[PDB]
Amino acid sequence: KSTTLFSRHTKAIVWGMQTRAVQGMLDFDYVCSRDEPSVAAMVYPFTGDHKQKFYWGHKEILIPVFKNMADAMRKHPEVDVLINFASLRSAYDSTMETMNYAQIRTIAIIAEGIPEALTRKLIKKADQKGVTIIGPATVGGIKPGCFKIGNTGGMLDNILASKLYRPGSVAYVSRSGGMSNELNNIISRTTDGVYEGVAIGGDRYPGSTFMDHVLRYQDTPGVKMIVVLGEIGGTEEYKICRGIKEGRLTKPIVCWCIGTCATMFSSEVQFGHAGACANQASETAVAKNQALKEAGVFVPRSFDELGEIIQSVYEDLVANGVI
Amino acid sequence: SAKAISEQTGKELLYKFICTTSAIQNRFKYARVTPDTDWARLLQDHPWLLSQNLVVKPDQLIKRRGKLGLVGVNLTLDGVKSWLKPRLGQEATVGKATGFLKNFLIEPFVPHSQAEEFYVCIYATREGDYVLFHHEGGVDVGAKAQKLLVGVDEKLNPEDIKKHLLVHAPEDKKEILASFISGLFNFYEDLYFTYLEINPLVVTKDGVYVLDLAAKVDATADYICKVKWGDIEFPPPFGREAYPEEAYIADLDAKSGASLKLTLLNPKGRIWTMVAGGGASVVYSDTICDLGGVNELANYGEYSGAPSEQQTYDYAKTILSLMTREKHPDGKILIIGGSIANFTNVAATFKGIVRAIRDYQGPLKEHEVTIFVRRGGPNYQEGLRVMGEVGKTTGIPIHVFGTETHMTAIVGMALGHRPIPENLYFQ
Ligand SMILES: Nc1ncnc2c1ncn2[C@@H]1O[C@H](COP(=O)(O)OP(=O)(O)O)[C@@H](O)[C@H]1O
Ligand SMILES: *c1nc2c(N)ncnc2n1[C@@H]1O[C@H](CO)[C@@H](O)[C@H]1O
Ligand SMILES: O=C(O)C[C@@](O)(C(=O)O)[C@@H](O)C(=O)O
Ligand SMILES: [Mg+2]
Repeated sequence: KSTTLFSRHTKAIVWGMQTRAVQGMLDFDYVCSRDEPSVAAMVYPFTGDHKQKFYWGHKEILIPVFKNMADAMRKHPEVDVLINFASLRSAYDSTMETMNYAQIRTIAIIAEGIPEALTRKLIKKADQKGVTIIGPATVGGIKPGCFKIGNTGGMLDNILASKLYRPGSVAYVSRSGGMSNELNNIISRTTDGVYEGVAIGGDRYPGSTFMDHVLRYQDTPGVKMIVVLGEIGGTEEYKICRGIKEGRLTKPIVCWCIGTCATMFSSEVQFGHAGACANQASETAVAKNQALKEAGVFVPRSFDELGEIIQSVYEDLVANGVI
Repeated sequence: SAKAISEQTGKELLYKFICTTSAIQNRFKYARVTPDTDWARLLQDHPWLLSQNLVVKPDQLIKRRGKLGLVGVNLTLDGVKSWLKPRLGQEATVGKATGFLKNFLIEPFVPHSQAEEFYVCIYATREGDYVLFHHEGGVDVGAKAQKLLVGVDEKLNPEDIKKHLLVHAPEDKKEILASFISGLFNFYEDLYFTYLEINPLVVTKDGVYVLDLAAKVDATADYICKVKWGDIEFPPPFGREAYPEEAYIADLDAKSGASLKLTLLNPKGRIWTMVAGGGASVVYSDTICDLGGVNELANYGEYSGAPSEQQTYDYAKTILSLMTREKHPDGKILIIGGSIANFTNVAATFKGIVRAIRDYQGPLKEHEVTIFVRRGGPNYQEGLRVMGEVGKTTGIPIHVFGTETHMTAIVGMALGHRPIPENLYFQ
């Protein structure tokens, strides 16, 4: 689909009564020196059209809360992103309805627990309309200097700690939400920091896959290297191997797949993510990591060496003037 | 996640709900037997067990039972009881899993030729559901079956099945095969299956017999499907047993949007984890095992999604109860770890853990439990303080680390590979 999803001018609608996540977005906005809040409005069916207090820096301001999505859309035609905090029961309906509004180009789906058969339908329709789905079951992602999905990256002290208020040159994609904030921390300690990070969520069929974002990153000139935190389950990571073999993927990629421990268990263990289940030998973390390594991907020995190889690749990119 | 169901569960659902023009034979003719069965009562409930010969086989998510000598074919009831004597209640290894054979199924034997065995499978992928058919069903099924992708919004009519899938099928069987498969596919969809395999499906002059069934359903669809699923059960893999702690934690997980998950791998293991986050909990597990400790890893478990202090206390109390059931020469270890949380209130959660440590301080000391903590996220400094504080006020040794330590370093610590750097405490 698209290459750029977010900018410092991106305006979002939040579906749901998530004043903490919205406030945290606005705090991010303010220290990134955005001209305007990234949340134009909130939709909440459980209440009628009203207004919520929020803080823009020290200044109290007002975000409109709408009962109907069609009002929010019509009033705020500048919005091209929706962050859907609808519970699992409602997420399918509201997400289908969002994609009746051509202004929306990206949807984050936060909820865990959406049936896979429904997510596949979401994917068919998103694919139809060119809409980019991040999720489900994800905290979202963060584009330093530009935009933050929901709770991603936590409160200000962490935004400042990991230097997520300006872009570096390292993009990443993760299945894990919590680990995306670890990557934020590792990358910022080993490089000039994150350019863009996306958590695709743990579900069997994520709305956008690893390769979806790896390609976007390959085509973003601000991106000079790419990190992928893969995971046992499915065969997505092999598309990376393909994308290098074909010459489509030229920027250095570091990648590590979690779930190696599953090879050592005498019985199948379902980890926390709904997709983190190998159904054939190739779906194992160990097999995937080994295939990535032979394809030209920079693969550390264990998660423990992850930071070290990132830094290794980054330093060589500086030495040769790519960064 | 998608979760396997027993053959018995799947067959009851199919017998209840499939719509076909086919006469499906032997509906609901199956009996369940365990080491505790009252066979007099069994035969009171299932007089058909005397009416013809039988088949007996374990119903515990074991594949390839025939190749394992675990299918008793064409036996009298007495022949069944003889076949079960060396098996029922016995420990058995399948692949690399070891468990007790404790749950078996008995069904009418169905005479037929090998030409009457058919393979049918339906399984989910991103782009839709594949439907597989082969006119060589059976244990020797071994890129040779007919296979058709049914798209996310596509329908599968008998007419489509004869067209795409039944090309190699006996002409006289096409109509009944097509009807059954269309019905099976409708059943599969309406009840949110993600995998459904019947190998073999038998079709004789008398109709359609379902001799074997393996299936997974998308357990997240309970809210849609509960009326038809009923009190559906999701058995552990062969090789594991179910503990009330797991069912306890699961009940907790079902009440809030917060995730709370526990799997016991080795109750006698000295290495326990209470990690925040799906990915992180995996990673720590990866590390504990990369560092040799797989045989001592007691559990896979993760909380996340901002559990309340109460939810967090009740999780931790379960862990602390399970590692104080039995002492160990070398004591025990607890890895209280996680990434840098995005939004989980570390102070609220660790205050739940502290209070649980406080309640179990006595037992924890008598099992020589040593605790290692690493965590980031909202209010994590106050989180760490209260872990250090309970450590002093109980005598337990708690080693508290922050965003300045690498996430998994604490595991190398807890296992002796590396020294404990006290120059990173609470940082
Ligand atoms: N009720 C039955 N009547 C006749 N043969 C049966 C019956 N159930 C199973 N069989 C035969 O036994 C073989 C093994 O049984 P099956 O239930 O498919 O277990 P598995 O697939 O685990 O080997 C089948 O291929 C079939 O030929
Ligand atoms: C069911 N069938 C039984 C036989 N044959 N032997 C022993 N126990 C049997 N049960 C149990 O009794 C309950 C009904 O009173 C069933 O739910 C089952 O647990
Ligand atoms: O507590 C964590 O470290 C994970 C999480 O609760 C978070 O706060 O970041 C959330 O990301 C999840 O794992 O679902
Ligand atoms: Mg999760």
